[PDB]
Amino acid sequence: MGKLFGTDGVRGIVNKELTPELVLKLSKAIGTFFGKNSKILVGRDVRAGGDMLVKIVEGGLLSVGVEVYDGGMAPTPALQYAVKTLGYDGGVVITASHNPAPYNGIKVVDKDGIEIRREKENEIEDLFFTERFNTIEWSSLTTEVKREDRVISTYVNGILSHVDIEKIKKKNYKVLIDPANSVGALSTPLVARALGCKIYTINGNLDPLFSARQPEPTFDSLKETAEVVKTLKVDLGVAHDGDADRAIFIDSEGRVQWGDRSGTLLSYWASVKNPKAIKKIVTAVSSSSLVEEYLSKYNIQVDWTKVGSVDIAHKVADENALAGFEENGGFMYPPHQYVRDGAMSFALMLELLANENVSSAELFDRLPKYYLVKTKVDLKPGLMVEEIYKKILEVYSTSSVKAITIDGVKIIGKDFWFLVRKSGTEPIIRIMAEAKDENVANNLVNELKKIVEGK
Repeated sequence: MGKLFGTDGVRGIVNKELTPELVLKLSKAIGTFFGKNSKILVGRDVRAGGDMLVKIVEGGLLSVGVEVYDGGMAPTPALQYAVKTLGYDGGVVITASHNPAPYNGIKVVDKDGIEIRREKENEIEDLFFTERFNTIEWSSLTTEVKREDRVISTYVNGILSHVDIEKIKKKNYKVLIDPANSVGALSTPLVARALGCKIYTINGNLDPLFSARQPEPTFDSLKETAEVVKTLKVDLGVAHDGDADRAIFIDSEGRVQWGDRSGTLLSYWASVKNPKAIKKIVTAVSSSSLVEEYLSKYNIQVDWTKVGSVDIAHKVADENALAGFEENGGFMYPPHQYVRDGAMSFALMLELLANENVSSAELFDRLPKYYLVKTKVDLKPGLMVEEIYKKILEVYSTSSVKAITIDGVKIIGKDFWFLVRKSGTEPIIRIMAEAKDENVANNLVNELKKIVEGK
């Protein structure tokens, strides 16, 4: 996805592109990177190459003198939380995030609990290619991998430590949880149980085949669970992705809400819990401007940024922000941790919902309503994306609106906004735009499509 590393680690179809041989090499590199005698926690989500890959990684880390720990299956926020507060020097999670079932990959989390910074991906990448590995002598190759049984338990308690457990327990909520046949079923339901809810889970059994739906929660994949949400009259529903670092909700009406709608509501509650903290949150240009509208009437500035969760986690930390979030679910609550944490989100939601004494459906309605229209258009050869940018910019900019070119080109105007961004995976430019008036949005997309087409 680069030389190795993509947007969220190294990944590929298991036993084909992501082969045991590659992971074995990537492991000597990661191990050499952390150093001899470093304590590294290894965990995994539910995916297809699960066991095979954990054995390869462990074998790889021993060859380079790492003191290896096995944390079994768990949400990534959970594994990360473990390395963050349990003393580890870092960790490596076997996961392909949201990718379809045949994928799997390697995420590497640094000393702080967040995935390694990019400059570090390069160090590992260099080590991998130059093969400079701290391979150790036979006589010091005498260690067994140890077991780590505190990750889930430590995680849940950590999460529970930030919400009024009794207040919520009192509301005795009726919730539905869609862990997508994965690792999220080992913890979100546990947090629900502590907040005393009646719990219904769809796809709560572990199945690396993801038969019921794609692991990535989208209006399309949630289509059917949104149904059962309604048919079961639940007060709130929550869906996760493969390693549960994401959380998109479904209210009492049985309608799914997008990551930035709930990120905004959650970004709000975070200020209520910390008047002392710098009213200010971070979010990617992929997020609806609706966030500014709503957080504005609370003095919470929204710091726009590039697309990418790892980066956000760092920016939130680096600027001691209130919180951070992506439009795709995944919200960062600093007091807990800087990374996206689905269960953490589900818990905060039940709090916010509990203290407002309003239904999920109503709660969400308190937000600005915008209509989204998106599209993909191929990048014609002999046409540079920098030229498209230059154009739409000098045609849509105006002292009326405001432009953000930290990643592609985002334009924000009264009751409408858009983002034209170059894909890094496909030779395509994504065009998304929404407005309080569905027609000015559709129209917007059309105009943009033209310009992107080099007219």
